[PDB]
Amino acid sequence: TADVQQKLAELERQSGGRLGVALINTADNSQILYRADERFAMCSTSKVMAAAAVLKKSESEPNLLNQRVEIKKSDLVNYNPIAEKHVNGTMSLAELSAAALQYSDNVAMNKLIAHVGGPASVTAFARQLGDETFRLDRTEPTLNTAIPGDPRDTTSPRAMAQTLRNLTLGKALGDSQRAQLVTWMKGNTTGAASIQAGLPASWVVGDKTGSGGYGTTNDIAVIWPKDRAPLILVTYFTQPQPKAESRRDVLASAAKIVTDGL
Ligand SMILES: [Cl-]
Repeated sequence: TADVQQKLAELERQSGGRLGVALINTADNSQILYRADERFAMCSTSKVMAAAAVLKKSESEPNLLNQRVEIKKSDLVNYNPIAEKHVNGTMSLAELSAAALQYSDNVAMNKLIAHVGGPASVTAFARQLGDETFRLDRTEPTLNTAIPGDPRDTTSPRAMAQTLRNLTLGKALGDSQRAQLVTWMKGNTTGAASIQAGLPASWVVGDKTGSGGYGTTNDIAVIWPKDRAPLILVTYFTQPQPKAESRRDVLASAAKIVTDGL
């Protein structure tokens, strides 16, 4: 509706930043879009693509998720909540995937990136899926700079919604792999203040947040409303000031606006 568009515009104005929304409603194959073709820095929302690349690789290397990866002091970056516990030991690729997806661990992301061949390989995987918008240019932590006008490490809300739909509800991944992705995302610990905060308590959510420079605050989610077909929602947000603070509440408000009435 022009109603929903007006509400999103007013939220954006009040926030002072730039808001991007894409909702796919699988009940009726409809969408709600707001700046959905503009680019936004993905920040840690890109961890979904990296984990999915490893899951895809595992379809042809069935013991891949059990492969051990050394964690060293030299691997530590800016945010290592899980990896810091494993320094001087190994983690499996499954553990790294879970740590990336559920704790936003940046070492874990770097190991997933490295495993599959680097940012250009993650990007090539996206292309193979039919996502011609996504670009992963850098590793952690530099992929979070989120400078306005910089296309590095960006995607659009429309592209990311379509890709997340494919990964979680479609056929990008084999059934075992898809189920594993969904279970990981449903176990996320970082998203309660973001999309989830704008949805009824009873709804089931798998999500991946991101945050970075310029107050960039993101979330991408698969949502199972009570007795309804699932939704896919991307809410990307970024601000004019380099040191702007996080605005998870804007994501919650956008989620509430676009799901009101469902
Ligand atoms: Cl509620």
